[PDB]
Amino acid sequence: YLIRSSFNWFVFVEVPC
Amino acid sequence: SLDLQAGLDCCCLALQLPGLWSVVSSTEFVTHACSLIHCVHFILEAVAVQPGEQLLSQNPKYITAACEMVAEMVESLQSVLALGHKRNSGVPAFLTPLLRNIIISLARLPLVNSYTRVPPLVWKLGWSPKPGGDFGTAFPEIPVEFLQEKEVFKEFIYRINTLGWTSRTQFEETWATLLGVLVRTQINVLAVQAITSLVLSAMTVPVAGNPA
Amino acid sequence: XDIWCETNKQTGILVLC
Amino acid sequence: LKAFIANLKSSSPTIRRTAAGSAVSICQHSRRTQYFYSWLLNVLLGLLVPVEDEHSTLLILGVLLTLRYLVPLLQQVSPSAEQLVQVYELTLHHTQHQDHNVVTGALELLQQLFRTPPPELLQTLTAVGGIGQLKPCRIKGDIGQSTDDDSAPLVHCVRLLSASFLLTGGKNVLVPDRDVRVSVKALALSCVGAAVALHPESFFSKLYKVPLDTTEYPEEQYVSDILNYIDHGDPQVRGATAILCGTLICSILSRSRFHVGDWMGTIRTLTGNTFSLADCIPLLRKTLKDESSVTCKLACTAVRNCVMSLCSSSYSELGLQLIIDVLTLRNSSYWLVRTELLETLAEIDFRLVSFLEAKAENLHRGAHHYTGLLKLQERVLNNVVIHLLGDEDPRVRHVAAASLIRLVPKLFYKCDQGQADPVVAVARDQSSVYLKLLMHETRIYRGYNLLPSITDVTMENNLSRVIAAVSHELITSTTRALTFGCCEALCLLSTAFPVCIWSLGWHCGPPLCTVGMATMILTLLSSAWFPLDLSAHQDALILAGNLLAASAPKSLRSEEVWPALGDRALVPMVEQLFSHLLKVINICAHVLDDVAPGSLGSFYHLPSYLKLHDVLKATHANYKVTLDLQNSTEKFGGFLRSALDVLSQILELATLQDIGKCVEEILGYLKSCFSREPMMATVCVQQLLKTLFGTNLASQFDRPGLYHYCFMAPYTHFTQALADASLIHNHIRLFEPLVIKALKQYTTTTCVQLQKQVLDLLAQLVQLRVNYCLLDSDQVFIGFVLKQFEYIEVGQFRESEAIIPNIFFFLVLLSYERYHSKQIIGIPKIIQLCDGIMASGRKAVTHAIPALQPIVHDLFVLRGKELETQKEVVVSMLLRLIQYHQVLEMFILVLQQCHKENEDKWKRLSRQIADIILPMLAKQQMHIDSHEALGVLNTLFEILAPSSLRPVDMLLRSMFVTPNTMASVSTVQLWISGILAILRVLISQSTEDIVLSRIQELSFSPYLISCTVINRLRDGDSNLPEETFSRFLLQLVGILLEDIVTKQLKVEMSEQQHTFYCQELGTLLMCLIHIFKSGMFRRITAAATRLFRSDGCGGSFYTLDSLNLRARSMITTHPALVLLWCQILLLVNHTDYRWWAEVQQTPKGMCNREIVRRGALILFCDYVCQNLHDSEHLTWLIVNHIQDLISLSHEPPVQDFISAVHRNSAASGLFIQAIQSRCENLSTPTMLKKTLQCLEGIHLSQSGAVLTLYVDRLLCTPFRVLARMVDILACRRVEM
Amino acid sequence: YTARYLTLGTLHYKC
Amino acid sequence: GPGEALALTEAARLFLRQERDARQRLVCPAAYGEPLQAAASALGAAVRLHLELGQPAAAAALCLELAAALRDLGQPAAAAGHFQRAAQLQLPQLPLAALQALGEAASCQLLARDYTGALAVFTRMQRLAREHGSPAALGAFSDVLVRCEVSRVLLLLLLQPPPAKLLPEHAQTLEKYSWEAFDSHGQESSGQLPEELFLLLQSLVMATHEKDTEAIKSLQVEMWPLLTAEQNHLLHLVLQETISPSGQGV
Repeated sequence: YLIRSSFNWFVFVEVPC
Repeated sequence: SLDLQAGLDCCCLALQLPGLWSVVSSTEFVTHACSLIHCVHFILEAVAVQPGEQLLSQNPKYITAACEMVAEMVESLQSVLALGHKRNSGVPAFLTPLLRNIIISLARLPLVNSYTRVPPLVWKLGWSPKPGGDFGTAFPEIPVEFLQEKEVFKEFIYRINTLGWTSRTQFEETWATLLGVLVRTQINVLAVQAITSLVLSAMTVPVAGNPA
Repeated sequence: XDIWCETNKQTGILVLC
Repeated sequence: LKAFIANLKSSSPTIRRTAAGSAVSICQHSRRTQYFYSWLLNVLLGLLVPVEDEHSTLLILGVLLTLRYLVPLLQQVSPSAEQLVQVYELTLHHTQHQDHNVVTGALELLQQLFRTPPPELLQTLTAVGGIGQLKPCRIKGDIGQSTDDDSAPLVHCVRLLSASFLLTGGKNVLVPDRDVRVSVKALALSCVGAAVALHPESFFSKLYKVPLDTTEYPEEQYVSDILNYIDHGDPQVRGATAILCGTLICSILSRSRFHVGDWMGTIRTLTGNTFSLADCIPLLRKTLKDESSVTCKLACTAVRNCVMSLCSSSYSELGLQLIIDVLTLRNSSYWLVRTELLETLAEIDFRLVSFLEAKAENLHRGAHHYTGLLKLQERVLNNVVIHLLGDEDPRVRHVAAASLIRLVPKLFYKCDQGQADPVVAVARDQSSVYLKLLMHETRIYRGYNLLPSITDVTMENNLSRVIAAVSHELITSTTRALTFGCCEALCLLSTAFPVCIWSLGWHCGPPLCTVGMATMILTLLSSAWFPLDLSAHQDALILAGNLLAASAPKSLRSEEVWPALGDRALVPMVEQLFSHLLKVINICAHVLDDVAPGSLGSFYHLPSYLKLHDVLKATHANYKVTLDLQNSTEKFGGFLRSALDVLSQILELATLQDIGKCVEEILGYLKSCFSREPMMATVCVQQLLKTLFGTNLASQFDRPGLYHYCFMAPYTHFTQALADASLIHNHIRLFEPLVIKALKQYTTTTCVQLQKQVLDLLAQLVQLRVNYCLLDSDQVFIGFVLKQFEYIEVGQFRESEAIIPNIFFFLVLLSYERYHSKQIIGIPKIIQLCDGIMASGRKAVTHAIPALQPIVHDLFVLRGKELETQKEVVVSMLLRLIQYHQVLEMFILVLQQCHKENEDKWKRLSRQIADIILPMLAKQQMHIDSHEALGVLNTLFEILAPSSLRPVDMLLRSMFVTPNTMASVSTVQLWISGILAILRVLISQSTEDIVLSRIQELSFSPYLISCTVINRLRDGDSNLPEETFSRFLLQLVGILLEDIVTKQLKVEMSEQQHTFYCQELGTLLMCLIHIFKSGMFRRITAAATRLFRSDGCGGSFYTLDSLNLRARSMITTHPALVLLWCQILLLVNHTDYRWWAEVQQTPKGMCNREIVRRGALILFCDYVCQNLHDSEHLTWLIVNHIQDLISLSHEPPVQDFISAVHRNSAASGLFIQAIQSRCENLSTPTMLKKTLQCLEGIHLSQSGAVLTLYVDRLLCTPFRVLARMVDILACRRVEM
Repeated sequence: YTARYLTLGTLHYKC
Repeated sequence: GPGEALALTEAARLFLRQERDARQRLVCPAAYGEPLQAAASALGAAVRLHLELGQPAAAAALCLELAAALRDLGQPAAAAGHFQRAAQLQLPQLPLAALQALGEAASCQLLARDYTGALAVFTRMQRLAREHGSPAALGAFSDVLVRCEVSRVLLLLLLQPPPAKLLPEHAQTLEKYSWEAFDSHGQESSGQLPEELFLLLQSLVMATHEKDTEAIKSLQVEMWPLLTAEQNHLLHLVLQETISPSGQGV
């Protein structure tokens, strides 16, 4: 999936699926 | 919204450049100039004017329609296209400066400019000369006896300040017109302000006398 | 006009109790 | 009368006008008004009735004019139908006269005959053979005759008017204006409109009944060619043609019950007319754009007549098109066009407009492909109604303020807690009247309220938005006119929606009950110009007093100035208003005394108040030299009245340390103001006594939806009610001159409102313990009041209805103890006055009942053998009037008081009342043809001792009765009302086996109201017990349905009668639902289930299919009653798709059809949840109604149906297959959301099927919030 | 032209 | 006192009509604003006078008249300042009037391209509307909350504040339109907004999380009928800053 980046509220990052 | 902006940015910029202007300001392009006027009026009403409201408070009939549409749009610059005015609240602020600049530039086309310079109150007073030129739309300049009417003179001043002048000939004709009002204190004050605005309009840098 | 006038009778006085 | 009839032959039009007016006026103010109208009508027709004799043209004009002034007084011995048809026939004769001044007088008379038809003439002119059952002439063929049997007289009348004045007989030709003058053409077009209002099919006639010669006339001409007068040169003729269109559109939509295609199809087969109802709308549209303002005013009146019926019809888009096209008239130069637009817009229901706007797509685009919405409510509210509060004409501002008040109840807004959509908003409106329950059960000034008000949230929200908008325009006001119009609007809003009741609507924030914008209104009355407009100023004072009164029960305490104010932020506002009031009342005191200006009321040193003195001095100077004594708009009196009223209001917040330094100054002002406004000055003296004596408030303090509104809330309120059915003063000498002035004024005046107030003052003075025998020196005033009864009894005292209750309250007080020198009056004498006014006078409900109400409240609540004797005499007076519901309310009181004092007296009196009431009900002698009266009777039957009703025989013998006739609505309503009153007793105070055994032992027949009995009673020609009872109720349903559907809307019944039929049917159907749904009436339920399946025993009884044909006709007009019928059909297991596919509009607009469509599906879902052992109705809902189930999935019964589908594998499979065959209509954001909320719980054995639907159809959308929800649900199904 | 009424008789008008 | 104040309102409106003739009715190129300078000095003395007379609502009326004039005359930054001075003078006594004035200041900051300033005025309004108008609001304050919600979400999608400037109120507002966890649907509506507008805002806030520009372009044409023209300008700026970011010099 995507998840929210922790360093910026508007940035999202992928996690393995 | 990016596509309305792309088409209207192109129309705005193409009419600002003298080499593109002189193509559309020509007899060969009359049907193209009429399309620009029809399309801009149509886009403006489709965005700004709700059903049951109005925008304000021989030659083919499309030519006469173009003159009326540009005259109504040049009137709308006080009201519907005045940025942040109480009647602009139906137009999104990104369309307003484009539509202003386009309308001022379309009103300078030879096709419509003579018609658009006439204060609408003089048609109501019943003036009706036979036009004659390249397009069948070249009216005379307004008789100075109408410019003794305070409202007709304010409405004339609005149109000459808004459109500017398209040639040395037109500057000299509006100069001769305004001098003819000096030869009541209120029309002297209006003519002193109008002649000041006219001569100062020569000081505009890239192209003198073109407000757009 | 009134009946006190018209029958020549004096009007009353108010007092508590 | 003979002295004025003699002048009807005069050459002078003026002498004839004086004679005609004087003659009818003398009759109108006589004692025997109906006898003198009949005598005058004898004389007037006597002057012309030998019609073969040539009469004087002057006399014809004088008599036609006198009849024209008389016919509005006949609208209601008495005038007969035969005499009234002679007026009509004589009018038709004089339209063919040579002199067209007589034709004008006859058409003007005919216009009053159709504008205000006398009821016997109205029945005659609309009936199918109604009269037959008892320069030169232009008519060139057979137009029928007035006496024909094949058609109603109005068909002939419209032909005559058309052929005389409008149509030549040749198609599309207008009659020349030299052949008939345009004044006569306008009168003739408007007489046709007034006839079409009564009988629409008169418009569809071929002009000639037998053709003219086919050589000169090759095509037949229709009457509908009069719509060619829309293009005529004269403005009044064009406008009269637009008025004809509006009346024609409205009347077709009322005479057809919005079933236009059926009604038009019948008329097209009878006449051959290709004409359409839609053909009128472009004629209204072109005439709103007329060059003449008079034509434009008339086209606006035409839209006001038809816009709402268009919006309710299958032509509802043309309704929106007309609302759009009138908005341009806001910019009109003519003030009468502006006010007609404001009156037009005030008729519109914006809930219905919001429904229509939501269904519209292409209509939002107009002629020019517009982007965005119509926003009609926002444009009407802001750009017309609130915009015209700024109008320079005060007449337009006044109309705009009134139109705004009519709009607040009709506004719709999204996200409201009471109504999530406009179909729910229209449904709750339509249910609110017909499903109203049958129920019943030191004075503070206006604008105060101590009890918790239980307000409607939707109305508080609508009011909040309106007050915010009008307050914004008041803040940003750049013009004096807009400031004035916003103050008038807020003042009137604060009257129509009182601030102390609607405190959340009036909440701007300041006290965190409310004070709204009080500081904003107080800024105006300190400003230099606003006080000098007396109208805007009196509106500011009234609004300021109302806003400061509405704080009270949260601003009251228990500092040294204004001690009762605990909210000390309000004390500046109150001191500002109070000192202002004393200054402006002192200005009036100076102006009324003529004393030149030169301490709180002192103003001689303030320039703003000296300007106000000179405005008021000028307004009073014009009054001194004029005599318009009825004029209510006189601005000095109006201003002074409002000042004294607002002072009287603010004195509820005052106590003796506020007023004690100040009272002698206020009484000095009131002494000067008293001669100009005696009544409001007396009210101020009463409040000023309540402040001195500690008797005022300052000294005497300490989610819903369609299932809910159409069924569940009415039902729950009804079932709960049936369950409950089984259970320092030295200052007094300052007031003496003003009290003596009030006493004197009572003995000189004829103003009953002054006299009523002086009695209220004396009643308050005896309660405040003033010595009456020193105030009334020798019983002079009481002697004068007793002398007034002689004139009141004989009917010589004009407005005595207003004075009676205050005299009886004053006499009742003055009787107490043996106080003062002697007892002034006794209860025995008060009983003799009351039996005097009861004996032989005018109507009880205005005279004897208002006299009883004080005496009954004293002797049974507040006041021993002499007393008990007088109480028994009052009960014998009440039993003489028991037919009136106001004395049943007095019987509820005496029963509630004897139930507490002595149970054996309560049992005896309850038997005595029931033994009188039940015979009266059996004979229709009770005045119960009203919702309030039926509710009072229902309450009396709960308050009677239950031993009074114990053997049900007397109830049954009073219920199982026929009326003397069914030819009149009043008789049918009284009869059904008595049955509904008794049926409620049987189903709440008795049990099925008690009632059914007593029915069998009394041998009642089901044939008591068979169709043969009903049919003869409509002409006026006077075996189980469960089957007997069920037939009786199921026959009454058919009677009510027939009378609601068939009876013509204004001809045969009043508007009050039409709603009471619907309320009777709502009450009846709610009883049948309690019988079949409670389980407490199991034998009656089984019998009704058998009866609904039967043939009519041949022709003897109404069948289910005949009851359904009437109920199906009600869909377009009474959707709340049709939904109760749907509920009964499911309770008797009638599940035939010949009903359900019609009401649910099953595939193979009108708002009332949508209410029934949704309500029917919801009710059917509530049924199948109780029938899950049956597969067919589960499958049928899914296969045919999947979209509607998903749209309605928030309604509790449809939610339960969807949860039942989730528990069944095959049903969940059909649900997925049905979504898969409609997913293209589900693709809209709100519908896809609802679809996925349904699919989330789908059965475990269908997980591959629903997953296949997700990836194939639902996963690929621009709506990212929904594509994420599909992804999550799809992942859960692979995990499953 | 000829008319007929109930309370009035049968009457004639000059076309 | 009140007569002197009245005369100053008329004497200010004289210069202000004179300015409107030169600027708006004649469109004079030589119209340097000597009458506007005289009108602003005249009302400066009159506001001082109404506040010494202790009647803030009558001073706020002058501030609204001058603010409206400066907006019409093409100076929205000067208008936004005078609208906030009117709001501050109204707020202790007339909360709805103050919200109306702050709404016009926010429109003026948007005309002046001062989007971070507009964002802060909408947050002040949404606080004051909950504080005086209440979790359901009364109908007049509810229409203000609905404006502030939609405007703040589009302003936050335009500006995208760092964690240092994502205030608790901004984070709390945005999370209603966002997902907390990988299997969350996103939150359900509290009934503040129409369901269709709420679903389109959630879709927009989610399309900017997953960088779906084709979805943002589709949602822009779909939301056009539902928004005010001011909000359609905000949503245009979100799609414009998405495709052609500011601050790169290109």
